[PDB]
Amino acid sequence: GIDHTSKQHKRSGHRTAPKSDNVYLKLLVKLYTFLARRTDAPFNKVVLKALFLSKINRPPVSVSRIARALKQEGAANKTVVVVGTVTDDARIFEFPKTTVAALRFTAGARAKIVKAGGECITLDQLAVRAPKGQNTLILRGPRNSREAVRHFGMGPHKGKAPRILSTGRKFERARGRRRSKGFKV
Amino acid sequence: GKSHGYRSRTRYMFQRDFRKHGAVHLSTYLKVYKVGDIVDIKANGSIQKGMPHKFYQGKTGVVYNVTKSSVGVIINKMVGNRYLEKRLNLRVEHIKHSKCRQEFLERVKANAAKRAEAKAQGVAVQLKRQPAQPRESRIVSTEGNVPQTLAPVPYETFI
Amino acid sequence: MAHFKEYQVIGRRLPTESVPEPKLFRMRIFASNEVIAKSRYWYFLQKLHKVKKASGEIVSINQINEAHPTKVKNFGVWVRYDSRSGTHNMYKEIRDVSRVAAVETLYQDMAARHRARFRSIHILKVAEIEKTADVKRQYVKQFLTKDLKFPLPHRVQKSTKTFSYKRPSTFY
Amino acid sequence: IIQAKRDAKAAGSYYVEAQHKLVFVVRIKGINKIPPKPRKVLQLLRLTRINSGTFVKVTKATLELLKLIEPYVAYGYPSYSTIRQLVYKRGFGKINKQRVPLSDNAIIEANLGKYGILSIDDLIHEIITVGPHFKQANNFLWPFKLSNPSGGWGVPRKFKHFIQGGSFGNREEFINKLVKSMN
Amino acid sequence: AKSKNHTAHNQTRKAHRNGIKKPKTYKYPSLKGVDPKFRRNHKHALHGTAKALAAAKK
RNA sequence: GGUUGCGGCCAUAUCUACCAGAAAGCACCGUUUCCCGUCCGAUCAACUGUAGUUAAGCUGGUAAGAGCCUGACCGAGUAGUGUAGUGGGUGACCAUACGCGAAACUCAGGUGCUGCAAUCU
RNA sequence: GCAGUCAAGCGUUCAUAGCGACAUUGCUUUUUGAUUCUUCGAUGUCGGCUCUUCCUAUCAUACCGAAGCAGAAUUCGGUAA
RNA sequence: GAGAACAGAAAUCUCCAGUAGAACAAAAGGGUAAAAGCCCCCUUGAUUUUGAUUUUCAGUGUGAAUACAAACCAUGAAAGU
RNA sequence: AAAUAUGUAAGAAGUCCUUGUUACUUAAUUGAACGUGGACAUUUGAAUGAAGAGCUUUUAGUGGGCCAUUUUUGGUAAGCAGAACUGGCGAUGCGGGAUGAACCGAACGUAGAGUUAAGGUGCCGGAAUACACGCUCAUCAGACACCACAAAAGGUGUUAGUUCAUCUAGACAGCCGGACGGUGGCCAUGGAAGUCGGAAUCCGCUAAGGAGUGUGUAACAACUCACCGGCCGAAUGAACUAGCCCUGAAAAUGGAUGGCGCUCAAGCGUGUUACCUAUACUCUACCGUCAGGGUUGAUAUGAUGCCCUGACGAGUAGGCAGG
RNA sequence: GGAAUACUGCCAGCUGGGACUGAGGACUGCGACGUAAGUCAAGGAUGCUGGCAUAAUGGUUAUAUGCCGCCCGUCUUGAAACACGGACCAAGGAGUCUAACGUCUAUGCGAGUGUUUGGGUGUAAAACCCAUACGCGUAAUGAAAGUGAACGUAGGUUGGGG
RNA sequence: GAAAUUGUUGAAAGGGAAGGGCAUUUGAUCAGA
Ligand SMILES: [K+]
Ligand SMILES: [Mg+2]
Ligand SMILES: [Mg+2]
Ligand SMILES: [Mg+2]
Ligand SMILES: [Mg+2]
Ligand SMILES: [Mg+2]
Ligand SMILES: [Mg+2]
Ligand SMILES: [Mg+2]
Ligand SMILES: [Mg+2]
Ligand SMILES: [Mg+2]
Ligand SMILES: [Mg+2]
Ligand SMILES: [Mg+2]
Ligand SMILES: [Mg+2]
Ligand SMILES: [Mg+2]
Ligand SMILES: [Mg+2]
Ligand SMILES: [Mg+2]
Ligand SMILES: [Mg+2]
Ligand SMILES: [Mg+2]
Ligand SMILES: [Mg+2]
Ligand SMILES: [Mg+2]
Ligand SMILES: [Mg+2]
Ligand SMILES: [Mg+2]
Ligand SMILES: [Mg+2]
Ligand SMILES: [Mg+2]
Ligand SMILES: [Mg+2]
Ligand SMILES: [Mg+2]
Ligand SMILES: [Mg+2]
Ligand SMILES: [Mg+2]
Ligand SMILES: [Mg+2]
Ligand SMILES: [Mg+2]
Ligand SMILES: [Mg+2]
Ligand SMILES: [Mg+2]
Ligand SMILES: [Mg+2]
Ligand SMILES: [Mg+2]
Ligand SMILES: [Mg+2]
Ligand SMILES: [Mg+2]
Ligand SMILES: [Mg+2]
Ligand SMILES: [Mg+2]
Ligand SMILES: [Mg+2]
Ligand SMILES: [Mg+2]
Ligand SMILES: [Mg+2]
Repeated sequence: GIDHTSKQHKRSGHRTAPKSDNVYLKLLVKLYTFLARRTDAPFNKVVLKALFLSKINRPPVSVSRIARALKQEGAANKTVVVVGTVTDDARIFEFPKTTVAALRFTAGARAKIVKAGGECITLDQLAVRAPKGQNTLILRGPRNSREAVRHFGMGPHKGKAPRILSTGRKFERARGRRRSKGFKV
Repeated sequence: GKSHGYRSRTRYMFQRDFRKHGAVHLSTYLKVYKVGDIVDIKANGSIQKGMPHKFYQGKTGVVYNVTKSSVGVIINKMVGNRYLEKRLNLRVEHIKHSKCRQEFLERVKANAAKRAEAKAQGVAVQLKRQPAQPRESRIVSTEGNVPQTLAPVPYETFI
Repeated sequence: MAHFKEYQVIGRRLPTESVPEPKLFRMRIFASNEVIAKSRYWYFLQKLHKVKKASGEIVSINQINEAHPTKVKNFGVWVRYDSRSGTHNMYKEIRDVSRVAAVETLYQDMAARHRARFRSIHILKVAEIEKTADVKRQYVKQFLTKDLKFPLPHRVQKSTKTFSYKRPSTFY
Repeated sequence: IIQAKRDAKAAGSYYVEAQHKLVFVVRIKGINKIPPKPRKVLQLLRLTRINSGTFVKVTKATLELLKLIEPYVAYGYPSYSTIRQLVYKRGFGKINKQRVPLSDNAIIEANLGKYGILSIDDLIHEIITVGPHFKQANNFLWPFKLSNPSGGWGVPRKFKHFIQGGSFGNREEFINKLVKSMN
Repeated sequence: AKSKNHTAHNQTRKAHRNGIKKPKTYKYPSLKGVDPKFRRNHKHALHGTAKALAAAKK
């Protein structure tokens, strides 16, 4: 017998492959597994890790977010890498010329980038151009802006968006939400 | 029925330190507490205002707020299986500066001075405290100290 | 606790700046090994003087061999032991060739006759009785008579085999 | 040391040998029914299995740990022969969180060469003479998995103190015999 | 029928299963209960310090 | 070094009984128009510093003094206690091992130290 | 409920022939309680009648010891179911 | 405790000692002596706004309490409260 | 005023120096808080460890507990009832305690070998009718903790001790002699002379004799002993202490150190070895799991593949996964 | 006075007997011996020989023997229980579907998204095509009237993968 | 044309159940080379 100081047979808790059955995503995962194994590039390692992520862990990255990242000082000529979907954003009116590598481009985002004069390329094209992730800039979308997130941690004095189907007066606003009816939260 | 009041079971805890009753001496009010100071909590039974709860007697915390006659103290209270942050508003009579950190600040000053003098003299640091080491070899002389032989004594009552 | 050896143990009551070179107390301990000897030394020192192992140190431990291990001697042994209901001082006499053999006999006899375990016994003193007629126990006196002879009746020989064919005899 | 003892005796003094700087501790009690504080101390000394042994550098801080776990371990002062045989036969290094046998000096050099330890005898030296990098060398050494003693424990009952005719506690010099029989 | 009233048995084991976690000390702790007059002045002090630092970039 | 004002620690400073105190200071002390307060100029208030005194306050000293304070290989490694055993004992309880370790008791020593400011034989 | 230990006293004298205060040590499970472990998809709930066996803390019978046992009667006790 | 007409054990007056052995609404515990007790003077902070905190605690509620902020006040010579 | 338990600290979110902001604060750049810039990286400021650390969501079962050591309340107590800390059983097999939920040992993938734990080694039954010093004889012996009971009080049973005494200037025991006088001492009583009772506790002769140790008398008288002697000639006496054994010790079907049986034990106390054997420990193989890695540089179709390395494996309720 | 021996400990001293294991499968490594060739006990067994070539080994099965083994399910702190169900066997026999939802995951598109109420069409309940709306989202807050999200490089500081 | 249950035949075992686990003997039977 052994006085175990930790749980036995504990799985790492991290994805080692995509849950997706997408054959093209599996091919990309194979390519970047080879790259992360035989290039020693931290970019390649993090891209391989990101290729496994679920949909909520790959929030969309908007072209406006990409434009701000390019407005970062010294990053104007870097290849923007998004392991996920790049979405269009009409709230921005001046998009710069840049090369963006992404899993997916929406029609509007691809049109905006190409019209501004850049190119939308796949992750394998990115791997061919920069096998060590040279001059890359990895962008991630907002994870905690999801609708599900605001209901997380709900409780007294948390301000955490009660789970509710109908909103308005008469819907969870009277007792426990104001001092005039019992107490406030 | 049962009784769990605010000052329950404080009978001896909040006593006045026999033959030290009466007015609080002025050094207690002349102490100065700044945010980040480390203070031990010991309630004064003669000062009923700004009093800590009995749980915080003997607890050491960090001052986070300073007011006219009180300080705010941060205590990590064990609740269930984790520690919760607690903010006590304690009049200065119930707190004093913790000497567990004035000595540490003196040690920090001494370490900085020793590092400066070492960088001036040569190459040696030895700046970490070490536990009590096993004793080195020694020679014990018998000159004037011839070993005296003891034996266990016989039993007797002497009552 | 086992076959016994005698040790001299000298301890110091560790020195300080105020009192260097403390009084170097010594005892003679009967123990089966040096660890037990030092443990017993500190036990008795805690019984005698204001000191403990943490505040003292063993200056020396030396095995004391019998000076004449092949000379038959009579030993007077003064012991103090705890019975089931009290503490008692006793004097006994043991004939043997060494102090360690006499002490082993003493422990065996105390266990056999008073159910006194090792933990319950203090060896106050062991001293050779140099002169006959200073022996005051009959069970030792009877072995000090001139030209002592005695037979060994009813000799029981151990058989190596399960069965014997002879109906053996106990002559000696 | 021998000549210092002789010289003190000739001068009429007593040579008090330096207190031992190294102990070897072996867990002699199973993993059931252990109070939480001694259990934690055993885990921190890496004795998580019966007949698991480790070297401990003697200070007040570790002497108190040995005091806390006295009823569950047999410990003492290991000799150079005991240490050499332990490292030679049951010497394993912790490399990438793995138990790798010390079958080559390159294995020791790759993990401890930054401390000046280049060989199995370098490691043995760092253990026997408690050097500046004793902590790193000892932690590199995987806990020694000894067998039950070949000639038995020498006592009918293990779980009283060595002084009381048992097996646990400080058995200062007899730990060499016990560990050699266990090796 | 009467039953058990109370016991703390097994409670420390349950708590230590997931451990007694220290509460994640942060830099820049909250100013929740800090004296509001001090907080009002500190807001302006931080405003002025940021202004001075930005203006120092020439 | 004395003394005063303000103090810090709050008896090593307190308490009982005696003795002494140069200089200054403090004090008692002298007076009742005014401010003020009293049954009562006793206290409190105001005035003089003059009429007098160290009697008391105060300060220091004395006492095989009470108390208090300090230390002790004094008691005592005692009481107690953490840990251990398929130890003892019918039990009550006790012993031993690895550790921690009092209080009373006894003995000896001590009896305010000190900060700022001012003043003084 | 039954049995001891001590022995102030009772017993004309005499603590213990027979008793025995104040105390104290026990045993038993034929009292009654205490508890709620078993049984509530059910162990037939008083007593008597009948019949067998067991225990001994022995009423009688056998043989004995002691007595404040002259005899007679009786009492205490032993081995004994 | 020592004294003073009626006046004594207890009306009132005076001095001495008095670490609280009294009192502070109530139960008990704690606390308090130029006070937290007694007497006197002035008063309404037992007010307004809404937050933070402690105990119970799920770190919900309620009760109770603590320290501030913004006012308006009370008292005091004032610091303050 | 402990022991145990318990809060905090042992640094880079630090320390030191200079000076920026503010409506706060101060008599006042005085301070407060937050900073710019500069200096300090071998021990960055104790030990030990760290199948990594931190974090989030969502759901199952559960919400009758019980036992052991220790602390502890009610109760006479309880296999009772209620708390504290821990370890356990529930949920757990395995070796041992004959047997048993909880005790001891040890926790469990499938096997091999070795060594052990607790417990044992006369036979059942694997293993010394081992060694060694003692103790015990029971016409109810005793024979391993939890645990399956026994007490006060006793015993020239036997053993070992403590203390005080007597003794070759003759100890104790044994047989025989004496055991007086003052004196029926005084008093209570109808009578009480040494002896139903109170006080006085004396001497002469004395080796020695008590105003009395008992028997006896209505009181006497009379035997008797303390006390001293004759004979023998060396150890003896008293009160205690605690070991084993015995008495105390009585229940119901016939029966339980587990049984047999065991007596310089096969019992009790103790010590030394040798030996036996757990699913424990050590080494190896194989299965699976987990982890860390190698390998699309081709034929080479199994990169979810092949391969290398290390560690691990108990399980009710329950969850998940692969089939 | 000079030794010896015991006891304890050490040797990278030598050597005999016994048992279990032989994993791996070109080479690569670390070594040793040798001047060097090479050889080796050095990153896991080979060499030589015999018998048999089938029920001989082995499997299965019945029985015998040694030791072990209480009746499952269930409620329960505790079941083999003198607790409950069960004489036996076959077949049937119990977390389903639906409306609306939380988390997580996959997929499509993405500031939008949802063709299928309906229309068109059809090889006819299929597949294929489609307008206007509507639902949810893109704005919140307030009881409501109502108002309604850039001082700044959509801010500053600390940490932060890349 | 199953099982429970049953007849006959054949084989085997059988001192107050039977059934099971490990291991091998014996009998029967059989695969692989
Ligand atoms: K019933
Ligand atoms: Mg395992
Ligand atoms: Mg106190
Ligand atoms: Mg109040
Ligand atoms: Mg062996
Ligand atoms: Mg053993
Ligand atoms: Mg309950
Ligand atoms: Mg006057
Ligand atoms: Mg005045
Ligand atoms: Mg005078
Ligand atoms: Mg005095
Ligand atoms: Mg134990
Ligand atoms: Mg019925
Ligand atoms: Mg019936
Ligand atoms: Mg009878
Ligand atoms: Mg006042
Ligand atoms: Mg329930
Ligand atoms: Mg109950
Ligand atoms: Mg259950
Ligand atoms: Mg278990
Ligand atoms: Mg038993
Ligand atoms: Mg195995
Ligand atoms: Mg046998
Ligand atoms: Mg007795
Ligand atoms: Mg036996
Ligand atoms: Mg024996
Ligand atoms: Mg893998
Ligand atoms: Mg499992
Ligand atoms: Mg030898
Ligand atoms: Mg092979
Ligand atoms: Mg065969
Ligand atoms: Mg059986
Ligand atoms: Mg029940
Ligand atoms: Mg069952
Ligand atoms: Mg039953
Ligand atoms: Mg039922
Ligand atoms: Mg039925
Ligand atoms: Mg069916
Ligand atoms: Mg048909
Ligand atoms: Mg059929
Ligand atoms: Mg029959």
